[PDB]
Amino acid sequence: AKLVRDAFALAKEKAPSIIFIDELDAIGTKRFDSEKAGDREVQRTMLELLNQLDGFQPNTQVKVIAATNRVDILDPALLRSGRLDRKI
Amino acid sequence: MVLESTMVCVDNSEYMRNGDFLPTRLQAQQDAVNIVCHSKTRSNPENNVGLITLANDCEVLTTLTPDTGRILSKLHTVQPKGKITFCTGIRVAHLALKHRQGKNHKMRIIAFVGSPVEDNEKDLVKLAKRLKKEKVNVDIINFGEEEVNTEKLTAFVNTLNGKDGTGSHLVTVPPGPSLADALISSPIL
Amino acid sequence: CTKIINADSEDPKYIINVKQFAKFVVDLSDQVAPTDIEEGMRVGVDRN
Amino acid sequence: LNAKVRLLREELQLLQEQGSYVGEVVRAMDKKKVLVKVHPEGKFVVDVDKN
Amino acid sequence: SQLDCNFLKVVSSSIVDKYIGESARLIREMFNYARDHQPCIIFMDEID
Amino acid sequence: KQYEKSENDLKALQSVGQIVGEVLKQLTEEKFIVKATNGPRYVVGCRRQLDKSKLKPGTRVALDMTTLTIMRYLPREVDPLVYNMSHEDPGNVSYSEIGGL
Amino acid sequence: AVDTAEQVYISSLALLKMLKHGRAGVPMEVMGLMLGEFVDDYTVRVIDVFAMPQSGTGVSVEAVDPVFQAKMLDMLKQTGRPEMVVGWYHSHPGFGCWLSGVDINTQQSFEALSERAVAVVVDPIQSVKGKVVIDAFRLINANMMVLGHEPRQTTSNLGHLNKPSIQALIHGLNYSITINYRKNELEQKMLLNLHKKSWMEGLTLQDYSEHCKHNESVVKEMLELAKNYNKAVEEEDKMTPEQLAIKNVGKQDPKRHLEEHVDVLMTSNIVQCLAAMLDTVVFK
Amino acid sequence: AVQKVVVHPLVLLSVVDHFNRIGKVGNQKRVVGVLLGSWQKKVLDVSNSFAVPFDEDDKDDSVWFLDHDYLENMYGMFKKVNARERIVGWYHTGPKLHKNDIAINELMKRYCPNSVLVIIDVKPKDLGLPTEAYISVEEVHDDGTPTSKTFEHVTSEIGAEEAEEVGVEHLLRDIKDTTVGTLSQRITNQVHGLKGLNSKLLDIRSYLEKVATGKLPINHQIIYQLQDVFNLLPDVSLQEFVKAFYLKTNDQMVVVYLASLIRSVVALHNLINNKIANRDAEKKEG
Amino acid sequence: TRPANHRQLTFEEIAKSAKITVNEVELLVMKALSVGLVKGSIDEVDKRVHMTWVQPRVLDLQQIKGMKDRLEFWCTDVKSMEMLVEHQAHDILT
Amino acid sequence: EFLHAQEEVKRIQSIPLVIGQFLEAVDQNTAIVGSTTGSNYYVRILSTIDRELLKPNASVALHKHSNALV
Amino acid sequence: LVSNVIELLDVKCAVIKTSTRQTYFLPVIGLVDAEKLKPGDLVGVNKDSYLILETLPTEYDSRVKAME
Ligand SMILES: [Zn+2]
Repeated sequence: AKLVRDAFALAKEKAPSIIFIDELDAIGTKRFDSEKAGDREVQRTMLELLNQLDGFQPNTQVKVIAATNRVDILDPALLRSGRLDRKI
Repeated sequence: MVLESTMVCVDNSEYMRNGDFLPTRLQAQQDAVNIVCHSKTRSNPENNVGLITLANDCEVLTTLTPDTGRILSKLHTVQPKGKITFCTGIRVAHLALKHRQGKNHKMRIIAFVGSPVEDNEKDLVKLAKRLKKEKVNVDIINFGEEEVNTEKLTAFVNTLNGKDGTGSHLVTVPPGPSLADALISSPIL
Repeated sequence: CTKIINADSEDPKYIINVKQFAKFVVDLSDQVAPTDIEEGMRVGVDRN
Repeated sequence: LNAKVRLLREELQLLQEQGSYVGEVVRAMDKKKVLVKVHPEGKFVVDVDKN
Repeated sequence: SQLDCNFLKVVSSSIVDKYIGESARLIREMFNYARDHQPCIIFMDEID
Repeated sequence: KQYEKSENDLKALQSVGQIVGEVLKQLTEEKFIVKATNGPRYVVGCRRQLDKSKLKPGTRVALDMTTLTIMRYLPREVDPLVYNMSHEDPGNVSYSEIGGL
Repeated sequence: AVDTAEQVYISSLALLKMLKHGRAGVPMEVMGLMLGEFVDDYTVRVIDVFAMPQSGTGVSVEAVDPVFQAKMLDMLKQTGRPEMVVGWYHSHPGFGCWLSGVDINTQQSFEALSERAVAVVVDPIQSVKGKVVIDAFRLINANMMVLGHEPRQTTSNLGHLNKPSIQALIHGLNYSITINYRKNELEQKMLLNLHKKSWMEGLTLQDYSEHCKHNESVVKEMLELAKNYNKAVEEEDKMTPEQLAIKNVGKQDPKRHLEEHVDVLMTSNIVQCLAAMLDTVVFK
Repeated sequence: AVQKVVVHPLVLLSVVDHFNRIGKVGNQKRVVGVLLGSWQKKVLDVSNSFAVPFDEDDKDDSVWFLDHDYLENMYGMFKKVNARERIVGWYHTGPKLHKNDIAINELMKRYCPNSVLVIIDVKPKDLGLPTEAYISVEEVHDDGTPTSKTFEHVTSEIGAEEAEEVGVEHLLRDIKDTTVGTLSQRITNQVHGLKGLNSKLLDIRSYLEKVATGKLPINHQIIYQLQDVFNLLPDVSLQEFVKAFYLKTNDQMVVVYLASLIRSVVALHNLINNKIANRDAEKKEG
Repeated sequence: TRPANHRQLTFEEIAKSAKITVNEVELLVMKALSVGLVKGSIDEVDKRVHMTWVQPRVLDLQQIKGMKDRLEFWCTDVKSMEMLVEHQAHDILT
Repeated sequence: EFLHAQEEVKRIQSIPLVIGQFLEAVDQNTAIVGSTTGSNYYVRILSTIDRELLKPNASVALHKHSNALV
Repeated sequence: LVSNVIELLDVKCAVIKTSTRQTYFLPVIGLVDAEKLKPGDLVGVNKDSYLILETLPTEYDSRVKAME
């Protein structure tokens, strides 16, 4: 959580830059969960990243692009509307 | 050097608003102050000072202290409104002096008797009959209003002495609005 | 043992992350000159 | 009634002494030394009482 | 446009669980949510 | 003004703080089982004045650090999480931006 | 030059102030200097104690800041007495009643200032309900090596009851100065049921509708106790009486459910009648 | 405007210590100081106290000295030691509230807007008056009275604070007047309550005698405008009670028949078993 | 003026002391209650009325003698009952 | 004395307490109990407590400085 | 003990987490101020009292620092 919070941080700082989240297939996986939830922290991290992406208006200029070798497993939320939307 | 403390009875009476020595009278009680005792600490820096009002049965505005800022600050707000009180006023100062530290310090009450008093004839029994056995010293300052020479007040020092006493003196500076040099030079103290 | 995530320049205060316990703000003991202590190196923080 | 003032009194003193810990022993070392394993913490080389 | 104005309730997927208890809990949570305001209408799309 | 801002500054340098925990049940009229965010559970009650209000089997109370009697209410936190499915926007939409339907 | 079984007398107000100051700041640690009189070679008495604002890294030699130490002891004599500083509050919230190396370093200077001063340790957390963990300590002399076993002596007199505690053994130990609380008769006249007596509330009849419900609630289960008593009275028919009558569990009836109930019913139903009839004639 | 005032047991010990300390060097028979508390609501929990030099002149009982400088200095040090205490009034002994009461209240009102003075004695226990609380409200008058000092009374009760209740528990640990010995204690409570009612009624009688003899002014306004009404409901229902006091029989049924029967049967069984055991033992011994 | 025991008075008394009609008496008592000078109750079939007070008035020295006497009798009775309880219960009081 | 003693024993089951689990039982007056901490302890058991409600597992309180089944 | 503020209430209040995962409410905000604050900002706290001493300058852990 701290890693991601900071990562989207220091982006407003040094305002001009673009972030590339490689191997996005791992940090975010389809919304499977454990009844114990002890090993569900990665879901918290992914939700934090999603929140950061949501809290972003085109007035600010820090772009984000990422690659996923298997688009199949990516959580069908990181593609909703205003988070990663353009596909190449 | 100084074998004495200091307490003052700064008048507050309703009559205190008058042009008789300067601006509005009391403006002069304040006058010595800045010397009313400024001179007293012009002595070894171990003297003690005080303050006591005398209207509306009189309160106390300063507890014996080798400081002067407090006494000046309280003096700034001494609005005169009320009938003067005595006897009781002097006994309050006497008790306060008894609660003095550094027993080596002797006692001294400088009475700024301004507006007229209502004291009866034989007030001496309580006014002075004690200071001997209590080895106290009282000074009287007559802010004008010297009605028929105020022999009533003069009798206080009269009861004083008996052989030696009077403190410095019961100096009644003339109603001439000269100044406080009369309370600055006149007081050899 | 503990790492240092910052060393306030011209301000003797340091910030350290011990390992699993928590973070903290630490003062540098007189026995060690500040120059000998840098950002990222492992410091020997004491108890108490 | 003196019995009651003891069967119920001594119980209080012997109810205010710090409890015990539960552990699993492993490989009793040389006599007068053992290796227990506490639940949250690690293995301690505890002693052995006289009883 | 009607006097509801409260439409949104983005889809409905979180009510999926492995026992009826968690679904009952989530549905009463949302029902109370709807009871919070004027007539609330719950979008139910996004199902597979 | 500086002295004023300093007096309260030093005065507040006495408070000790509570522990944030969520009540679970209602044992008695003066015994409520309370948990803590860290995880350990305890048994405590109101202090001497709390309205003893609803305090349903879920709510935020800041227990004391010595006696642990419940001290104060506290609304839900809703930390950024699955806890924020609420987007009721009442009335800012019309057929003015329809797709022809 | 040698200690003994010596008694330290702390005043009732002193104890109360110790406990209040300790609990006010339980999460932290507090410090408070003690004033008292050095009665005699085996009697150190403290009449009252005063607290020192919680400053510094904790209990240390900083609590003796002269600016604050002088001015209180001063003004205090103006009204009352000068009882010379004799000891210190100190306080260990959850650490038993031990003294640590820093505490020893502190008390070393106080010992230097005095010759027999004492260090108190009042536990504000463990001591609750009906427990007082106030234990008094002194610094064993640096000449430990070989000497008469401890400076305790204990040869002068046998006062030694309340032998050493548990934790102090684990931590630094071997003094444990014995402590005896003085209580003036007046000081306990108040602080008595003056704290809770009743005032005039004995002549209250108790909610009558409530009484007639409590009585039924109790008698109805007295019936069940009676059924159980019958059942247990058919028992003891020479099968294994000696062993069985003692091995039968279940709160044997006429000891916890048929005797206590009768005793409570009697008291309630009699006090109610007495109050009722007393008021029937007190008021006309 | 206070509904009640609660005193922490530390303050009473404070006053007692003050009286002892002075009177061991004093003969004025009056210790007076200013206390501190927390005016949290209508209730005011005075939780600590200090001392202040005070000398009074027996002549006219109107020359004295309270060292307000001592007031500020003491309060400053106590504030450094703890910031949660606010000066809320003063305290003094000598149930004879002396003349310089309103005067001192005026002097001390320059440190509080609603100062309340609670008087603490150092002696009586027969009745339950350990302290009483007074307030200085100068409401001019009603009806046709002139103005005056007009001190007023606030109800008071001695309270407690955890970590100090423990202190008092230990400090006493001998009388322990709790529910211990409940039946005996209840009877003693009924006796004590009757004695207290006797004492209160006697006080009323003395005041009535003094007012009727003309020594003191008739306080028609409030003193007896309530005594008359109190005299007006000394319950006199003595016609239907003859049948409304069969609830006494309802209690008596239980409290006599059931309890006596149970205890009698239990005692019989206990005697039976004890005698059987001892007889068998003696027979088998030889 | 009634001696606090037979407070139940009859409409004849109210009429003879109030020169008002027998019929009007009930209305007069109802008005008194409504204004709030007494807090008794009104009944008819028994031809009586029940009072109970919360509005006391001023008095004079002679009227204080009755109050003093009532208090003295009450104090004597209370002392007697206290002494009876103390003496009889002396076995179990301590 | 006995009445005071009964009051004192009763005064042990009040105040703040810490919840634990009755893992298993040993000789009377003693048992082993879990904990909200998760560091299963060894405890002494108050005699006045019941015996038919001590299920193989259950929610029980413990003294903070004693961890005793109260 | 570094920490952050999470749910400023003002009922003038605070809700502090710590590096020890200890969610504790605060009676009064730190000796700092009610404006120099925001939902999340490294501010130090005392070892036991848990007040809010001087705030801190945002500093990034090496793991994220070594990514430009
Ligand atoms: Zn220590």
